[PDB]
Amino acid sequence: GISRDSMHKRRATGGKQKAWRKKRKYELGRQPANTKLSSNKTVRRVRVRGGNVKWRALRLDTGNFSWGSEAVTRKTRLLDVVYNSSNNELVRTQTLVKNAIVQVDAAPFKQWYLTHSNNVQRKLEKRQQGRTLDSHIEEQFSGGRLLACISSRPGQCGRADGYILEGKELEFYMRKLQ
Amino acid sequence: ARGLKKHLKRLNAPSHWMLDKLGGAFAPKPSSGPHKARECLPLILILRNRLKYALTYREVQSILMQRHIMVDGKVRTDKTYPAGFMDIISIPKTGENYRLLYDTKGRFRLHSVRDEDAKFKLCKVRSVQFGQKGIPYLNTYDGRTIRYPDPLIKANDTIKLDLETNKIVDFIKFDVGNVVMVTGGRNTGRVGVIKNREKHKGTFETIHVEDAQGHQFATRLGNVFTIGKGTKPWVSLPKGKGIKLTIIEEQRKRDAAAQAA
Amino acid sequence: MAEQTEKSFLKQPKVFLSTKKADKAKRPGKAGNRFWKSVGLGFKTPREAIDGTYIDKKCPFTGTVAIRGRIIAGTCHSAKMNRTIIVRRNYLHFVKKYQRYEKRHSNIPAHISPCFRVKEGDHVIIGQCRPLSKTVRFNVLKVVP
RNA sequence: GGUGAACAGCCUCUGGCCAAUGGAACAAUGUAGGCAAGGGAAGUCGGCAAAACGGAUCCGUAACUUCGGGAAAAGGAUUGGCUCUGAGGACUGACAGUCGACUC
RNA sequence: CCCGUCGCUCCUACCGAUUGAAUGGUCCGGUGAAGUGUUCGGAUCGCGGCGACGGACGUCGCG
RNA sequence: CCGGCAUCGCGCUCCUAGCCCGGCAUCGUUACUUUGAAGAAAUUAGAGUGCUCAAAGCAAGCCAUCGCUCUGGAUACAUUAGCAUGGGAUAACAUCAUAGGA
RNA sequence: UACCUGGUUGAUCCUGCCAGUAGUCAUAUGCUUGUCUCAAAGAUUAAGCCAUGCAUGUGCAAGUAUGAACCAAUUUGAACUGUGAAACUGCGAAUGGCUCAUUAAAUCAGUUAUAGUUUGUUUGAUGGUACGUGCUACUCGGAUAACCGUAGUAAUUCUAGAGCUAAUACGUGCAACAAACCCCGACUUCUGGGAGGGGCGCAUUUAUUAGAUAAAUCCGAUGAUUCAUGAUAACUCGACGGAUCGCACGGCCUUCGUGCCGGCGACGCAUCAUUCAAAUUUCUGCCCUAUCAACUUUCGAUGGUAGGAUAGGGGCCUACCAUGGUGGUGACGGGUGACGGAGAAUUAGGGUUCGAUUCCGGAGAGGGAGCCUGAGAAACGGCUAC
Ligand SMILES: [Mg+2]
Ligand SMILES: [Mg+2]
Ligand SMILES: [Mg+2]
Ligand SMILES: [Mg+2]
Ligand SMILES: [Mg+2]
Ligand SMILES: [Mg+2]
Ligand SMILES: [Mg+2]
Ligand SMILES: [Mg+2]
Ligand SMILES: [Mg+2]
Ligand SMILES: [Mg+2]
Ligand SMILES: [Mg+2]
Ligand SMILES: [Mg+2]
Ligand SMILES: [Mg+2]
Ligand SMILES: [Mg+2]
Ligand SMILES: [Mg+2]
Ligand SMILES: [Mg+2]
Ligand SMILES: [Mg+2]
Ligand SMILES: [Mg+2]
Ligand SMILES: [Mg+2]
Ligand SMILES: [Mg+2]
Ligand SMILES: [Mg+2]
Ligand SMILES: [Mg+2]
Repeated sequence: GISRDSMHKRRATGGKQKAWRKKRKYELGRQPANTKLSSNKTVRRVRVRGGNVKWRALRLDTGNFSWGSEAVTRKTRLLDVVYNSSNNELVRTQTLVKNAIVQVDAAPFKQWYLTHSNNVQRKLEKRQQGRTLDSHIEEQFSGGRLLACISSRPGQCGRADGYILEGKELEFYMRKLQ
Repeated sequence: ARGLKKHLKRLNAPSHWMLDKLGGAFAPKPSSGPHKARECLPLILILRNRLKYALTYREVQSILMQRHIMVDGKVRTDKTYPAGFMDIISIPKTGENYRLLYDTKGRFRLHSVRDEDAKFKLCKVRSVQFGQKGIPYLNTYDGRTIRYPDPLIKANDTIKLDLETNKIVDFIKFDVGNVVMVTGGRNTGRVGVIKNREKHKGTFETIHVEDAQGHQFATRLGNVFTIGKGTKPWVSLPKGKGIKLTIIEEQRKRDAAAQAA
Repeated sequence: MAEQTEKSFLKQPKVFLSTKKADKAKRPGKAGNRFWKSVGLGFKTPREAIDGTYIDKKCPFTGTVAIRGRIIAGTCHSAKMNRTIIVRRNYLHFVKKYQRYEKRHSNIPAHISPCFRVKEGDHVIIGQCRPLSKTVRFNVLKVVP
């Protein structure tokens, strides 16, 4: 099958390498997952070396995204893939892949952000003097869906986890999105 | 090949097993166990080849399946158990205790000990680090793991363990000037006092040891083993008090033993 | 800014930039401050590897590679690739039949960090790391020109 | 004007024509054009005549040689439609704005 | 003493038209068994929900 | 055959650190050379051992050779590459004259 | 034992080869052969082809027994008591063994490294919440082999169907606190809170934060880490957190009720460490050949970035970009009647030649290719295709 051997490559000098083995299992590969973004959530078991289990995620809609600048991690529902640093085709065919850029609900994040009697307003006034909340992400809330960077390995672990963009990374991806 | 190798051929056997060459094709192949399995002795070598309580594989099987042969506080019926350094092998029916130590020429003797210095063993630690929920534990070269270590016991050190409380009672801090005995290589067997210890960044730490009567040598860290604090050991040494004697000297011993009779 | 030059935004793992509670002196790699690691072995982490903007996951000091194995000294033979050189390890060989020495050699690919700056034929000291590529198993730790 | 490398062929616009004696029928033999099962030059003095190949892109290209060629050798692959992506510019005040007919 | 041509016998190798021939490989292309992974698919087979109906039926529960 | 000394010995704060004081860090490379470690056994060399010798083998020998003693099962070699310590004669590399020196 | 002897000449002194001389744990063969000890034996040619038979199966007191047997034999209540053949389940069959075809920095040797990984097992340590509105556990499913019976097929450990009956096979499903803390949070008094009640094992992934200094009250490791590890927010249609099996009985009544109970084990789940290992991997080293001087690169060549895949690093593969990598210190290419090494023969020293072979490593099972199970296989005394 698909193999990760260095045998079929050339040598560093560029000469062919006459084969001396038949392919071994412990140098196999497996065909990629091409995890789609779709409602019919589907993750299938694969049994790998050592007998343990890997989760091939064929297709997901609901992911788990963090918001570091406020340290809140909410489940959310994926909207679409909009940028992918290796291939435009992957954006076109909507494949969930690490370091891709998806768009997320903003519903858990909005309802969290409204959070944060006298015991309550006293705590709100103790906070809310330190709100900074950059306009680049606030306008994105007002648009109603946030940019997020998927940081899991969906074909490896079976999830779409990630983090909301802020700062220079936000503004650099933004300046490429227009 | 395509899996673990389950046979061991006599010539491939460790050289300190002493076992002969035309004795067969295969050797006991010590099972995976708590000691390094190239530095070990199967209990079949303990029984048949040293103590001679049996004469065959099957008779040693009878020995062990009788549940008599008890190791380190608990009977071990495996016939390829990797018993090694300061493992204590007891036999209730003979009421007879043994402890496995290196002798100066690089091999293993079974030194008899009485019950008080058989109620406990003594071993070095591999490393101490944290575990789940932040509970510290330490790892020994016998494989044993001990949780809640004394906040002073560190790596490379030595610790005594009783077989009833099954925990630490005291520990020797591996440091300069404490009696050691090398457990691997050409210097193995020789006890001696550490006299220097120099460290080089990124490689094995070198231990310069002096024997009880003048000779000096060096060794790698994985091979040395503190016994007692200062010159006094906390274990009963064998008939040679850990001094490897030059071949000329050992010839003179046998010549003198001849001319004394 | 200069160093972000590719189709992904280069950034240091587990290092979080746009944080609320940040301060310039906590420890590098934390609270928005750039990560770096003292590779050790008497090798000193370069000043521009400290105050550098380049982001490079294969740098010994600022990346995710740990220098372990054996350490070699050679000479920069060429610097004609991206963040990598080929070091030529000149030495002598012993021909036992003839009791004489023939000089042999070996070209070794070595990864330089952008902190270092190599010209052709500069004495270099490299150390072993995990396999970075088909041929590169070493990182440059010292450059003497 | 369109296709197209193109003053090729094919079709159209301005301008010019339907002028070549017409009616009926669709027999043989003709002149010009085609198509044929299986075989594939056996036909014949002779592959005469016809069929086949044919543009373009990518790869590959022998003997011999006057070292210039042979060479478009030979031998292979791809080509439509539609929806896209990328690269290549001009003018104005390492950026911003305006425009852009095309080629890959 | 001796050199070479020519004549004859035998051995060995050479050049040589023959689009020479055979064996074995390698590469490109064409075709492509089979397996693995994937999409639809749904032969049957599981509380046999409910009609409060007379071992049956349809709505059937999802797997 | 060598320790340590002094002479016209750039300093060390820190571990090794005297009954003010030996023998302390970092701030040019190598080769060569000494010593050390790690070095699989079998093979070879080589110690012990009367398998009757010998090739061998790793045994076996002595108690009153009466309910057990003493046991051995050594040691060497292992060029080249790697690690580590002492030397700096011999031999290569790099290089204080712009002083950007101490 | 660091050695020479015959042959160019009429004779001499040489360069020089030819022949002699000796060994081979080096094969064949020829002649011959009474004793003891020891012991290679289809490698060279054909990694050509194979009749036959065997070579891997497995049972404890301790997973499953009136399905059919043997021994005990019943006061005719209950056992299936004890021996168990068949069968289910589990484990091993990935070792052994045989050969050297392919393979010339490749395998292999010495030496590293994994902080870049998986590892049934051994050994040692370890494990709350299964839902109840965290205010002490809450219910037990049929079917399946062996057997009995009816059969097709010429047929094979080929094969359909009916009737039975289990689990440590399969599938469900009771849960041991103060909740330590974490976030919400009625009102009180004003709170720096009381807080009444509502949300929180272990594994998986993601993200935040901590994981401490320097001379005038800081606490783990490394040569080196965002390490070990902790807290947090979540997340999974969660693998898991024991419906298992043995004997020996033996203190004492709460309802004197096999009654309050209780130990020693067997197996098994998961985590960490250990071990058996593996897989990669660093440096240096291999025979002959220049009538093999350029090779690599559109289609992976060398590197970068991002990802995918792997147990894991990595052009292993994909997308984009750069124009690189090797070479007269011999690349690339070709030969090898070439597996590598420990080593063998011969040896004054130095060397020369060999090493298929019983020890280690690798590779193959007619030639290729592809996979199931499993911790471990690209297995061939396993399967699929040509
Ligand atoms: Mg094998
Ligand atoms: Mg055109
Ligand atoms: Mg025209
Ligand atoms: Mg025709
Ligand atoms: Mg013709
Ligand atoms: Mg003809
Ligand atoms: Mg004719
Ligand atoms: Mg003719
Ligand atoms: Mg013609
Ligand atoms: Mg021609
Ligand atoms: Mg000679
Ligand atoms: Mg002459
Ligand atoms: Mg004569
Ligand atoms: Mg001769
Ligand atoms: Mg052969
Ligand atoms: Mg055959
Ligand atoms: Mg990568
Ligand atoms: Mg061969
Ligand atoms: Mg072998
Ligand atoms: Mg095989
Ligand atoms: Mg096979
Ligand atoms: Mg067979």
